[PDB]
Order: sequence, then structure tokens, then C-alpha cells
Amino acid sequence: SEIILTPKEQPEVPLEAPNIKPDVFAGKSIEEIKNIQIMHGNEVVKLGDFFEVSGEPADAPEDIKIIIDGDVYNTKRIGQEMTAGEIIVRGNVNMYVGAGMKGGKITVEGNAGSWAGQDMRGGEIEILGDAGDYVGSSYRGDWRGMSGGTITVHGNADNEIGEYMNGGKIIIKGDVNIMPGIHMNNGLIIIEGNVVARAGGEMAGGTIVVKGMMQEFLAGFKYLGVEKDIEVDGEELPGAFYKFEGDHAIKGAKGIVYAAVGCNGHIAP
Amino acid sequence: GKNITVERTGEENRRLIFQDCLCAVCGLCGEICPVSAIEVNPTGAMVRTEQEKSKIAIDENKCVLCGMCSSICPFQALDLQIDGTSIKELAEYPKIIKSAEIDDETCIQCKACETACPQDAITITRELPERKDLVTGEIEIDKDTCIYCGMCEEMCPVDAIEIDHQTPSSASPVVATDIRVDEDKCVHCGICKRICPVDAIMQVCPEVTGTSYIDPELCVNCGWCQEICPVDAATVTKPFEGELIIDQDTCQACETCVMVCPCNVLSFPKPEKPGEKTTKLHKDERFCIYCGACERSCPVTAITVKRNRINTTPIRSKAWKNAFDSLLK
Amino acid sequence: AIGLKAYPELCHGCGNCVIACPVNALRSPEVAGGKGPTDDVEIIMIVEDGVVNIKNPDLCGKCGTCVESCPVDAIRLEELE
Amino acid sequence: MRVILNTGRTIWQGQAIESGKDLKMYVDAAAIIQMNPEMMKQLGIAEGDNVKVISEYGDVVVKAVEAKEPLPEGMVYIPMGPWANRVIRPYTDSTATPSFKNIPVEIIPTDEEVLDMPTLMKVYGKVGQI
Ligand code: SF4
Ligand code: SF4
Ligand code: SF4
Ligand code: SF4
Ligand code: SF4
Ligand code: SF4
Ligand code: SF4
Ligand code: SF4
Ligand code: SF4
Ligand code: SF4
Ligand SMILES: [Ca+2]
Ligand SMILES: [K+]
Ligand SMILES: [K+]
Ligand SMILES: [K+]
Ligand SMILES: [K+]
Ligand SMILES: [K+]
Repeated sequence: SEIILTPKEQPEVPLEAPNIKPDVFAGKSIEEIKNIQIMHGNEVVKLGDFFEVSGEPADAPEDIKIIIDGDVYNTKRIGQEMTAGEIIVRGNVNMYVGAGMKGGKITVEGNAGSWAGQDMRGGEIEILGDAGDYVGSSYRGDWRGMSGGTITVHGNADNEIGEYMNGGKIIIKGDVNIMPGIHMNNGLIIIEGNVVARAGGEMAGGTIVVKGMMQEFLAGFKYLGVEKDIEVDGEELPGAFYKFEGDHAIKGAKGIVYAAVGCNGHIAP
Repeated sequence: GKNITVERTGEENRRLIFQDCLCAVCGLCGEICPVSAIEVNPTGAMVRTEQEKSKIAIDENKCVLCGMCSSICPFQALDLQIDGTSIKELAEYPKIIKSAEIDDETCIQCKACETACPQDAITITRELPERKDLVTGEIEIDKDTCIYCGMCEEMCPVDAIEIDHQTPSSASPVVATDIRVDEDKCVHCGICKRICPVDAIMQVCPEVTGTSYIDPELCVNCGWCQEICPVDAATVTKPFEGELIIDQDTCQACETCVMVCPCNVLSFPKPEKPGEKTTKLHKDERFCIYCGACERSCPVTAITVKRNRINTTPIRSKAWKNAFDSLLK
Repeated sequence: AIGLKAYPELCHGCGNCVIACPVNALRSPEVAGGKGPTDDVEIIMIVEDGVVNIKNPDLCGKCGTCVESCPVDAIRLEELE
Repeated sequence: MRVILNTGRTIWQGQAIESGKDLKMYVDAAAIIQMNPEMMKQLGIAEGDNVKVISEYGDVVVKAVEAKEPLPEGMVYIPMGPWANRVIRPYTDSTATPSFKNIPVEIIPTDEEVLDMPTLMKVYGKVGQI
């Protein structure tokens, strides 16, 4: 069952809409969905004030597909803590897309702001454009971050992707800036493009794979040699990779960084 | 920038990708194309000079995405994909039989093949044993007998001895506060015990692992690894069989073919002694793949390539059989 | 297509290209040995009136040897149309 | 010339902000670019000559002065203030804190004048809101 949200003009003061999720839409009529509360800065407003609503209701969230038929560049927390069903955004989203989600799937056809999939527990997020900082990160002060789910970004991402990661998987098909996998404990990060610096900084566990060039790396890592045609958590990666263990600035560190031999000769000692 | 993609969508999607960086400008794709859709630029010019153009041009109005050019290319520069899968994984498409492999159990990680490979397709690594495991002995300095003369520290060939030197003060009226031997660095040569003027020193006297990897996209099946290997761990099979013929008198030693050859077959030997004469253009066909780039590059046609066989199982399609047979000479 | 092009206004008339060319060297033993031709011969280019002058462009194989021999970029291989 | 722009405090910029940001001494303390004498020689300038600083984020005219606190090769120093903040990196990397230090900039000599404090702020085009 498809429920269509057609955005009216997005406001300059952003909207916060954590109630845009199949779990809230389940069991509500089209008229009840228009009355769902969202924030517009320091005022509470109705979903209907900023979106046209149409389609067919459904009683269970697993049978709901929300289609946002337009750009929602100034709408935060879409799909926050969703457990089932699907959201497709035919445009951009602001921060916190799918933050804390437990299941289901979110597809963003455009770009996403920072904290996409922050604290993710399960399900899937797919961003066809670029993402901001803190893809699949933890919250300020907490030492327990993302514990499951898959995040795929087809474009580029910025800093601290997988910050304090404790499970799940992050795939960046483009490039990243600095500190991917900062304080990582567990999980898998695959960067198909390049890294500027500090991959795996202060990591204690988990695996980071860089298929492109790492411009700079870290002296706290131990070089283990080359591995070929590697397989990590079911992902088959053909070719040769320089293998490093660290970050030994951390006590008892067991993290692994794989970097493609072809463009990382300057990183190997 | 320099790569070319010819694509056609529909019921069945077909996509031909050309990678300029892998192209050796041999001309075989242009020769095989049954509709003459490809124009290959001059071999010498594309290798020896700076050019903004791609090495080949594919006419979209003539190409029918048959895949013959992708199949023949000895350099993996042309790849035809049908519904996302490469023709090299589809048994319906004729495939040239070739290979290059290293037996990991036989290999001793000597790195000679890595150095010899003309395409830099090989990665050889090795984990050497730690220095301490290649020497055996015991060493001890009596710090009460030691007078801190510094002769052992100076003479030690590996800097294993360290003295904590200092300028004396009235609170610490000594020239040094400690002396230590780093047993992980010591090679048990016995120099320190022999130079000590007060006999303060007592001194008395793991297999190589690694990884071997051949990149299948860069490898051109030249056979340099197989020939150079001291233990016969590397095995190579070639796509074509043929012959090279050089006319030494026609050759004017411009060096174009030498620079063009992607398999390092051709060279200009240097005379060993003054007044000795050498072969103007030297070949070693053990490394040749009969690609034809050398002949194509030569402006005076002093070097020619004959191709006697293209290694495949019997070709079923008459169009493909006729195209492959046109490359034999 | 790519072909031989002269820039006589940049040329020193040094003769490096004339001598380096394997087609010219094959056709003229004097040229092969570093001299300008005295015997009548049909070669790709010669130094005439102090500058490089292309005489038989159809004999050029576009190898790039002449180009490496010129430090002032007065003889090139480029798109002629 | 491509250089690295560092920014921060000087005791003179401190004295000037506490005396008055509307005084000539604030322009003399903060609308400046400190450079090693070797860099001034490379550019062909002397102390007191003006320099046009251009980054990906903006542009500014400041007065060249010889650095009394030596710089590493290829680095320049503009004291914190609105002249420096025309050209440094605004982006916070999702931390709230901009990149005030170590930004690539292009520097060339100029005959244009340094703008005083009220004139520099007119580049933003404040529109009255009441
Ligand atoms: S067949 Fe020869 S010329 Fe054609 S793409 Fe392959 S390497 Fe280049
Ligand atoms: S795919 Fe077939 S038609 Fe197209 S260029 Fe290659 S050989 Fe010619
Ligand atoms: S040579 Fe003997 S006395 Fe001199 S410093 Fe070494 S141990 Fe001490
Ligand atoms: S034995 Fe040779 S290597 Fe060991 S400490 Fe003495 S001098 Fe140095
Ligand atoms: S066959 Fe030639 S190209 Fe292939 S790995 Fe051996 S030496 Fe390198
Ligand atoms: S030459 Fe032979 S032994 Fe030496 S590294 Fe290569 S394959 Fe191994
Ligand atoms: S064979 Fe032809 S291309 Fe090779 S060096 Fe001799 S003249 Fe030049
Ligand atoms: S010598 Fe053999 S491998 Fe080298 S360019 Fe000629 S044909 Fe190709
Ligand atoms: S084109 Fe260049 S190499 Fe040839 S004569 Fe002129 S300056 Fe000399
Ligand atoms: S490109 Fe080669 S053949 Fe043509 S004129 Fe220059 S050297 Fe002679
Ligand atoms: Ca945290
Ligand atoms: K090599
Ligand atoms: K010593
Ligand atoms: K051998
Ligand atoms: K030829
Ligand atoms: K030149």
C-alpha cells in the first residue's frame, strides 16, 4: 500500500518530522495522516500544513510504502526509529535520516545531511547522492554506537563515518574526507574511493577496506603484509591489499585496515 | 576523459567499455571489426608523444556491439558486457585460452618475477625472520667493573650498546649513570668483549613466508615470470603462436619498436669491449605474444609479425571464424 | 587524422629531425650519417632556406622520432584537420 | 603565490580590541599579514606594502609586516579579526567550530587600500530589519 506525500514549499526554518514513518502511518486514514504533528522550529504544526497527502491506508507497518514525491532538503529525522516498511524520498533530506531505525528500508534519491543512520540497529538505508558527516555514528558522549543494519552511499561522504561503530555495515561508493571508522569497535566499513587521512584512528576492532588511495595514514598501525582475494563478513573483494593491525595507541587493539596495493605503495613501510 | 563507452539499452542491454590506460595500440581490434567501426591512431605517436586523443575511436553509427574486439584484445582494454555480465564469463562467446599463475607451495618469495614483469602486474611480499632468531649467544656487562670508557659503544657494529652519558655536576660527580646491551640488536660478533680494557663484558657464541599475486587485468602473458623463476613456480600460456622477422639492414635504429613493445622482447645490446659489434635490433621470442604493435609502429617496415594460431576451442559461428582467420598470416 | 606539421617560424634549421628520421636515413646514406643530402633524393623533410620544409608527407609513419629530437617543438604530430 | 594562512592572537591585537575596534590602532594591529623576510623578497614587496589575499571563500586587502615570531616556510599569519575572517574556511565539519587556522590562500601585491572597520563591514550589505 503506497501513501504519497507531495511537499509544498519547504520553509527556511527546518521541519523535524520523526513521525514520518510506516509505524505511525499504520492504522491511520488519509485525513488522520494529515493531522500528524511535526515541528517547525519552536511551533508544533500539522503534516498537512507542509505536504499534500494521498493514497491507500494499511493496518500493519510492513505493508506501508511512504513516497515523498519531491525535495525535502529542510526536513530532519525522516524515518527515525522505524521498524518495518519502506520510505522512498524523490529528492534530498536534511539530518538524521533513519536515525535509530530497527528494520525496513529507506531510499534517498538525492543527498542526505549529517547523522544519516546515527545509532542504527537494523534494516537498510540507501543514499543515491552524497552524505554528510557522521554516517552511522554514535551520539555525543556515548561509547556505544551503530550495532546493526546496512548503509550504502552511492556518492561521497565527509568526516567520521562509522564513529564508535559496534556492528553492521557501511559502504561508500565514492570518496570520504578524514577519520572514517574513528573509535570503531566492530563492524565493516568499505570505501570504494579515496580517503584523505586518519582511517581507523583510535579503532579497537572491526574492519575497514579502502579500494582507492589513502593520502595519509597512521604510525600506530602494524604492517602485516599483503592478502589477496579477501572475504570479510561474506563480502568478496578481488585483488591484493596491504593489511594493517591497530590502532595500537589503544590498549588491546585488534582492528584491521585493508588498503588496495595499486594506489597505496606510499602507505606501506 | 580518454575512456570510451558505447552503449545500447532495451530488452537486452549491451555496453562496450574502452580503457585508454590499458591499450598498447596493437591495432588488432581495428583489424578484426567486421564493420570497420574502429580507427586506431598511429602506434609510435600514441606511445612516444603527448596526445589529447584516445588511442582508438569507435564509430557509434557502425558498431553493432558483437564483442569480437573485446575477445581478441590481448591487453584487457576492451570489455563487452551483456545485461551486466562480461563475455569472458559467457561460454557462447569464443574465448582465447591463456593463463599466468604462481604455485604458492613452490615459490620462495625471491621477487625476481616482480622485477622482471614488464607490466608491473606482480606483487611479491615476504616476512623475513627477526635478526635475533638468526644468531645465538649470551652477553652481560658487569656495571661495577665498567669505567664508562665508551670503547664498546663506539666499536659495536650495530649500535646495540647504549651508555647514559652526562656532564658531571657536584650532585652527580660521574660521566655516565648506566650502560645497557639491546639483546634484540646484538649479532654476537664479540668485538665489545675484546676491546674492553677492564674485562667487564662476558660474551659467548624460521622459514620465509609471503604472498604472490598476479593482477589479471595488467598481465599480458609474456612469460618473463616463467623464464626468470629459479624454482619453476610460475607457469604461463599464451593467446597466439607465430614468428617475428627482422631485416637488420632496413632498420635505422629509431628505437620506436623497442619503446612500443609491452613485453620487453626487443632491445639494443651494448658492445662488451671497444670495437665489438652487436646485433642492431635483438629479439627474444620466448617473451613475444605476436600482438603486432612493433610492426605497426615501424615506419620502414623492418620488423614483421606472422601469426599461425589463435588458441581457442573450435569456433561455431561462421562470422567469428572468418574474423579470427583473417588475423592469421 | 594525426599527421606531420612544421612550425618554420620556431625552427633553428639544426637538422636533428632530418637525420633522426628512419625513413630519411633508409633513403639517403648521407642523411643516415648526419649530413644534409647532396645526391638528389626524395625524403620526408629537409632544411631549406634555413628551416624545416616537408616534401613527401605520405612517406611518414607517425612514429614520433623527429618530435623527440626537436627541443623547440618546431616539428609535431597533431590533428591536421 | 600559493601559501598557508594561519590566524590567531597578538598582544597588539589584544591591546587594540580592548582600546577600541573603531580606532585606527585596530586597523594597524589586525588588517595585516605577517611574513618571513624571504617571502617578502620572493614577492618583491617591503614592509608597509599592501597584499591582496584570495581564498575559495572570499577576498581581503591587508598590510604586509615582517614576522617577529618566525613562520615555517610557506606560512603567513593574519591576526584574528574581520580581515582574517573574510578568507578563512567557514565549514564546521558538523562540530559548530569553523576552520580558522591553516587555509590555502593566493597572495599578490596590490596598490588598493586597506579598508577601515566600518567600510569593510559594508561588503556584507546589512539591510535594516525594523
Ligand atoms: S586490441 Fe590492441 S589496439 Fe585495440 S584496444 Fe586492445 S590493445 Fe588497444
Ligand atoms: S563490438 Fe563488434 S562491431 Fe563494435 S567495434 Fe567491437 S568488433 Fe566492431
Ligand atoms: S668497554 Fe668495558 S669499561 Fe669501557 S664502557 Fe664498555 S664495558 Fe665499560
Ligand atoms: S657482540 Fe658485537 S653486536 Fe653484540 S654488543 Fe658486542 S659488539 Fe655489539
Ligand atoms: S606473464 Fe608477463 S605480464 Fe603476466 S605476470 Fe608473468 S611477467 Fe608479468
Ligand atoms: S621468481 Fe619464482 S620463486 Fe621468485 S618470487 Fe617469482 S614465482 Fe616466487
Ligand atoms: S625496426 Fe623499425 S621501429 Fe624498430 S628500431 Fe628499427 S627502424 Fe625503428
Ligand atoms: S615484439 Fe612481440 S610482444 Fe613485442 S610488440 Fe612485437 S609482437 Fe607484440
Ligand atoms: S624542426 Fe626542430 S629538429 Fe627539425 S630542424 Fe627545426 S629546430 Fe631542428
Ligand atoms: S614521425 Fe617518424 S617517419 Fe614521420 S618524419 Fe618523424 S621520424 Fe620520420
Ligand atoms: Ca560518541
Ligand atoms: K617490473
Ligand atoms: K658504534
Ligand atoms: K625458469
Ligand atoms: K609499419
Ligand atoms: K619536442
